[PDB]
Amino acid sequence: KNIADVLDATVARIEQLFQQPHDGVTGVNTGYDDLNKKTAGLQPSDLIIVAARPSMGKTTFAMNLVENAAMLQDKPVLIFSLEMPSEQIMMRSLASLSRVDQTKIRTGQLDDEDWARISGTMGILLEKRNIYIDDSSGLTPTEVRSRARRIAREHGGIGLIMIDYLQLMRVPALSDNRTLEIAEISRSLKALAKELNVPVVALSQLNRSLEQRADKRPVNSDLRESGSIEQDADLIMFIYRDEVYHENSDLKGIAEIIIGKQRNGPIGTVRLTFNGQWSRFDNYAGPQYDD
Amino acid sequence: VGDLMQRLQKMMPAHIKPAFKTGEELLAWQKEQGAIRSAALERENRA
Repeated sequence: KNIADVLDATVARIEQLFQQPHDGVTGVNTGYDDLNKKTAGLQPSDLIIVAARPSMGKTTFAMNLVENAAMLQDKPVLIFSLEMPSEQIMMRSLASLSRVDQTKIRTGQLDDEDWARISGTMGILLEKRNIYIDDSSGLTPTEVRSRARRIAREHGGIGLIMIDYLQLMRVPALSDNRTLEIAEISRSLKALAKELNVPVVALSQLNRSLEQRADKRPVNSDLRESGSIEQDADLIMFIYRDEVYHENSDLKGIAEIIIGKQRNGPIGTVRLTFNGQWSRFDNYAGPQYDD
Repeated sequence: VGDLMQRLQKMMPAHIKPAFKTGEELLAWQKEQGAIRSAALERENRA
């Protein structure tokens, strides 16, 4: 068996798992091409776990997905903000969508150019009426569920569910045992995804332990210490920014979404551009440099 | 919807008008602005 025959076999095994199995987005449009190719949209009845260390932008990424879902789809998206107040989040989304520096909204002067963009943004959000935010803190799975059901009955189903980190949720009955508590939360969110037949994006923190490693890119194994989240999850995405860990790097303004697990299809990394100023992610323009 | 849109523009000067009338136009601009800036950033740090 010569080199040609054996190399034929090797490229085949790569060729098989490289290509995506879906033609077009079956799930909800993420608003990011490389991610749409890898996931085929966020699938109904899939528990999706967006997990990262602090300062990676896990919350803003998840919020970008909901912002994109609101524009590219008419049915309602539901956001449970356990961390921040409703209005504190929405001001951030205005900056994100309108691409205006967030500091300028808070303190500095807002340009006539800047004012115009947020006016347009707000008009469109008022037109659609897809975004429903719940700032109630320390919610139980039953509360989260019944509230999601209420929105599903009173309007045209549900498009997307968003949980500002999962660890803020709680179950009184199991509150004494933290591992059991998280196990029930993750299970209930999966059950909820099925009933309403909707993707639920549930954020999660990661403990410091991983930062003792040399390669500090999160691995799936870092969720068993949190609890039974990895088992229940159908799609797991980690956010990593080399810039925060290393003073100077080949890539500086670049972030990367690492798919740790996907039932639907392939595992892999997707590189995105990140903006700290207006808190939004963008597609990477690697394909065409052209000098 | 009516009275809330009134107060929206009382904050701004009188001469401003909305840059986008639909969400599709916003995302067209979002990709445009993102594409060019991502290329610009990539160009700068490589250089």
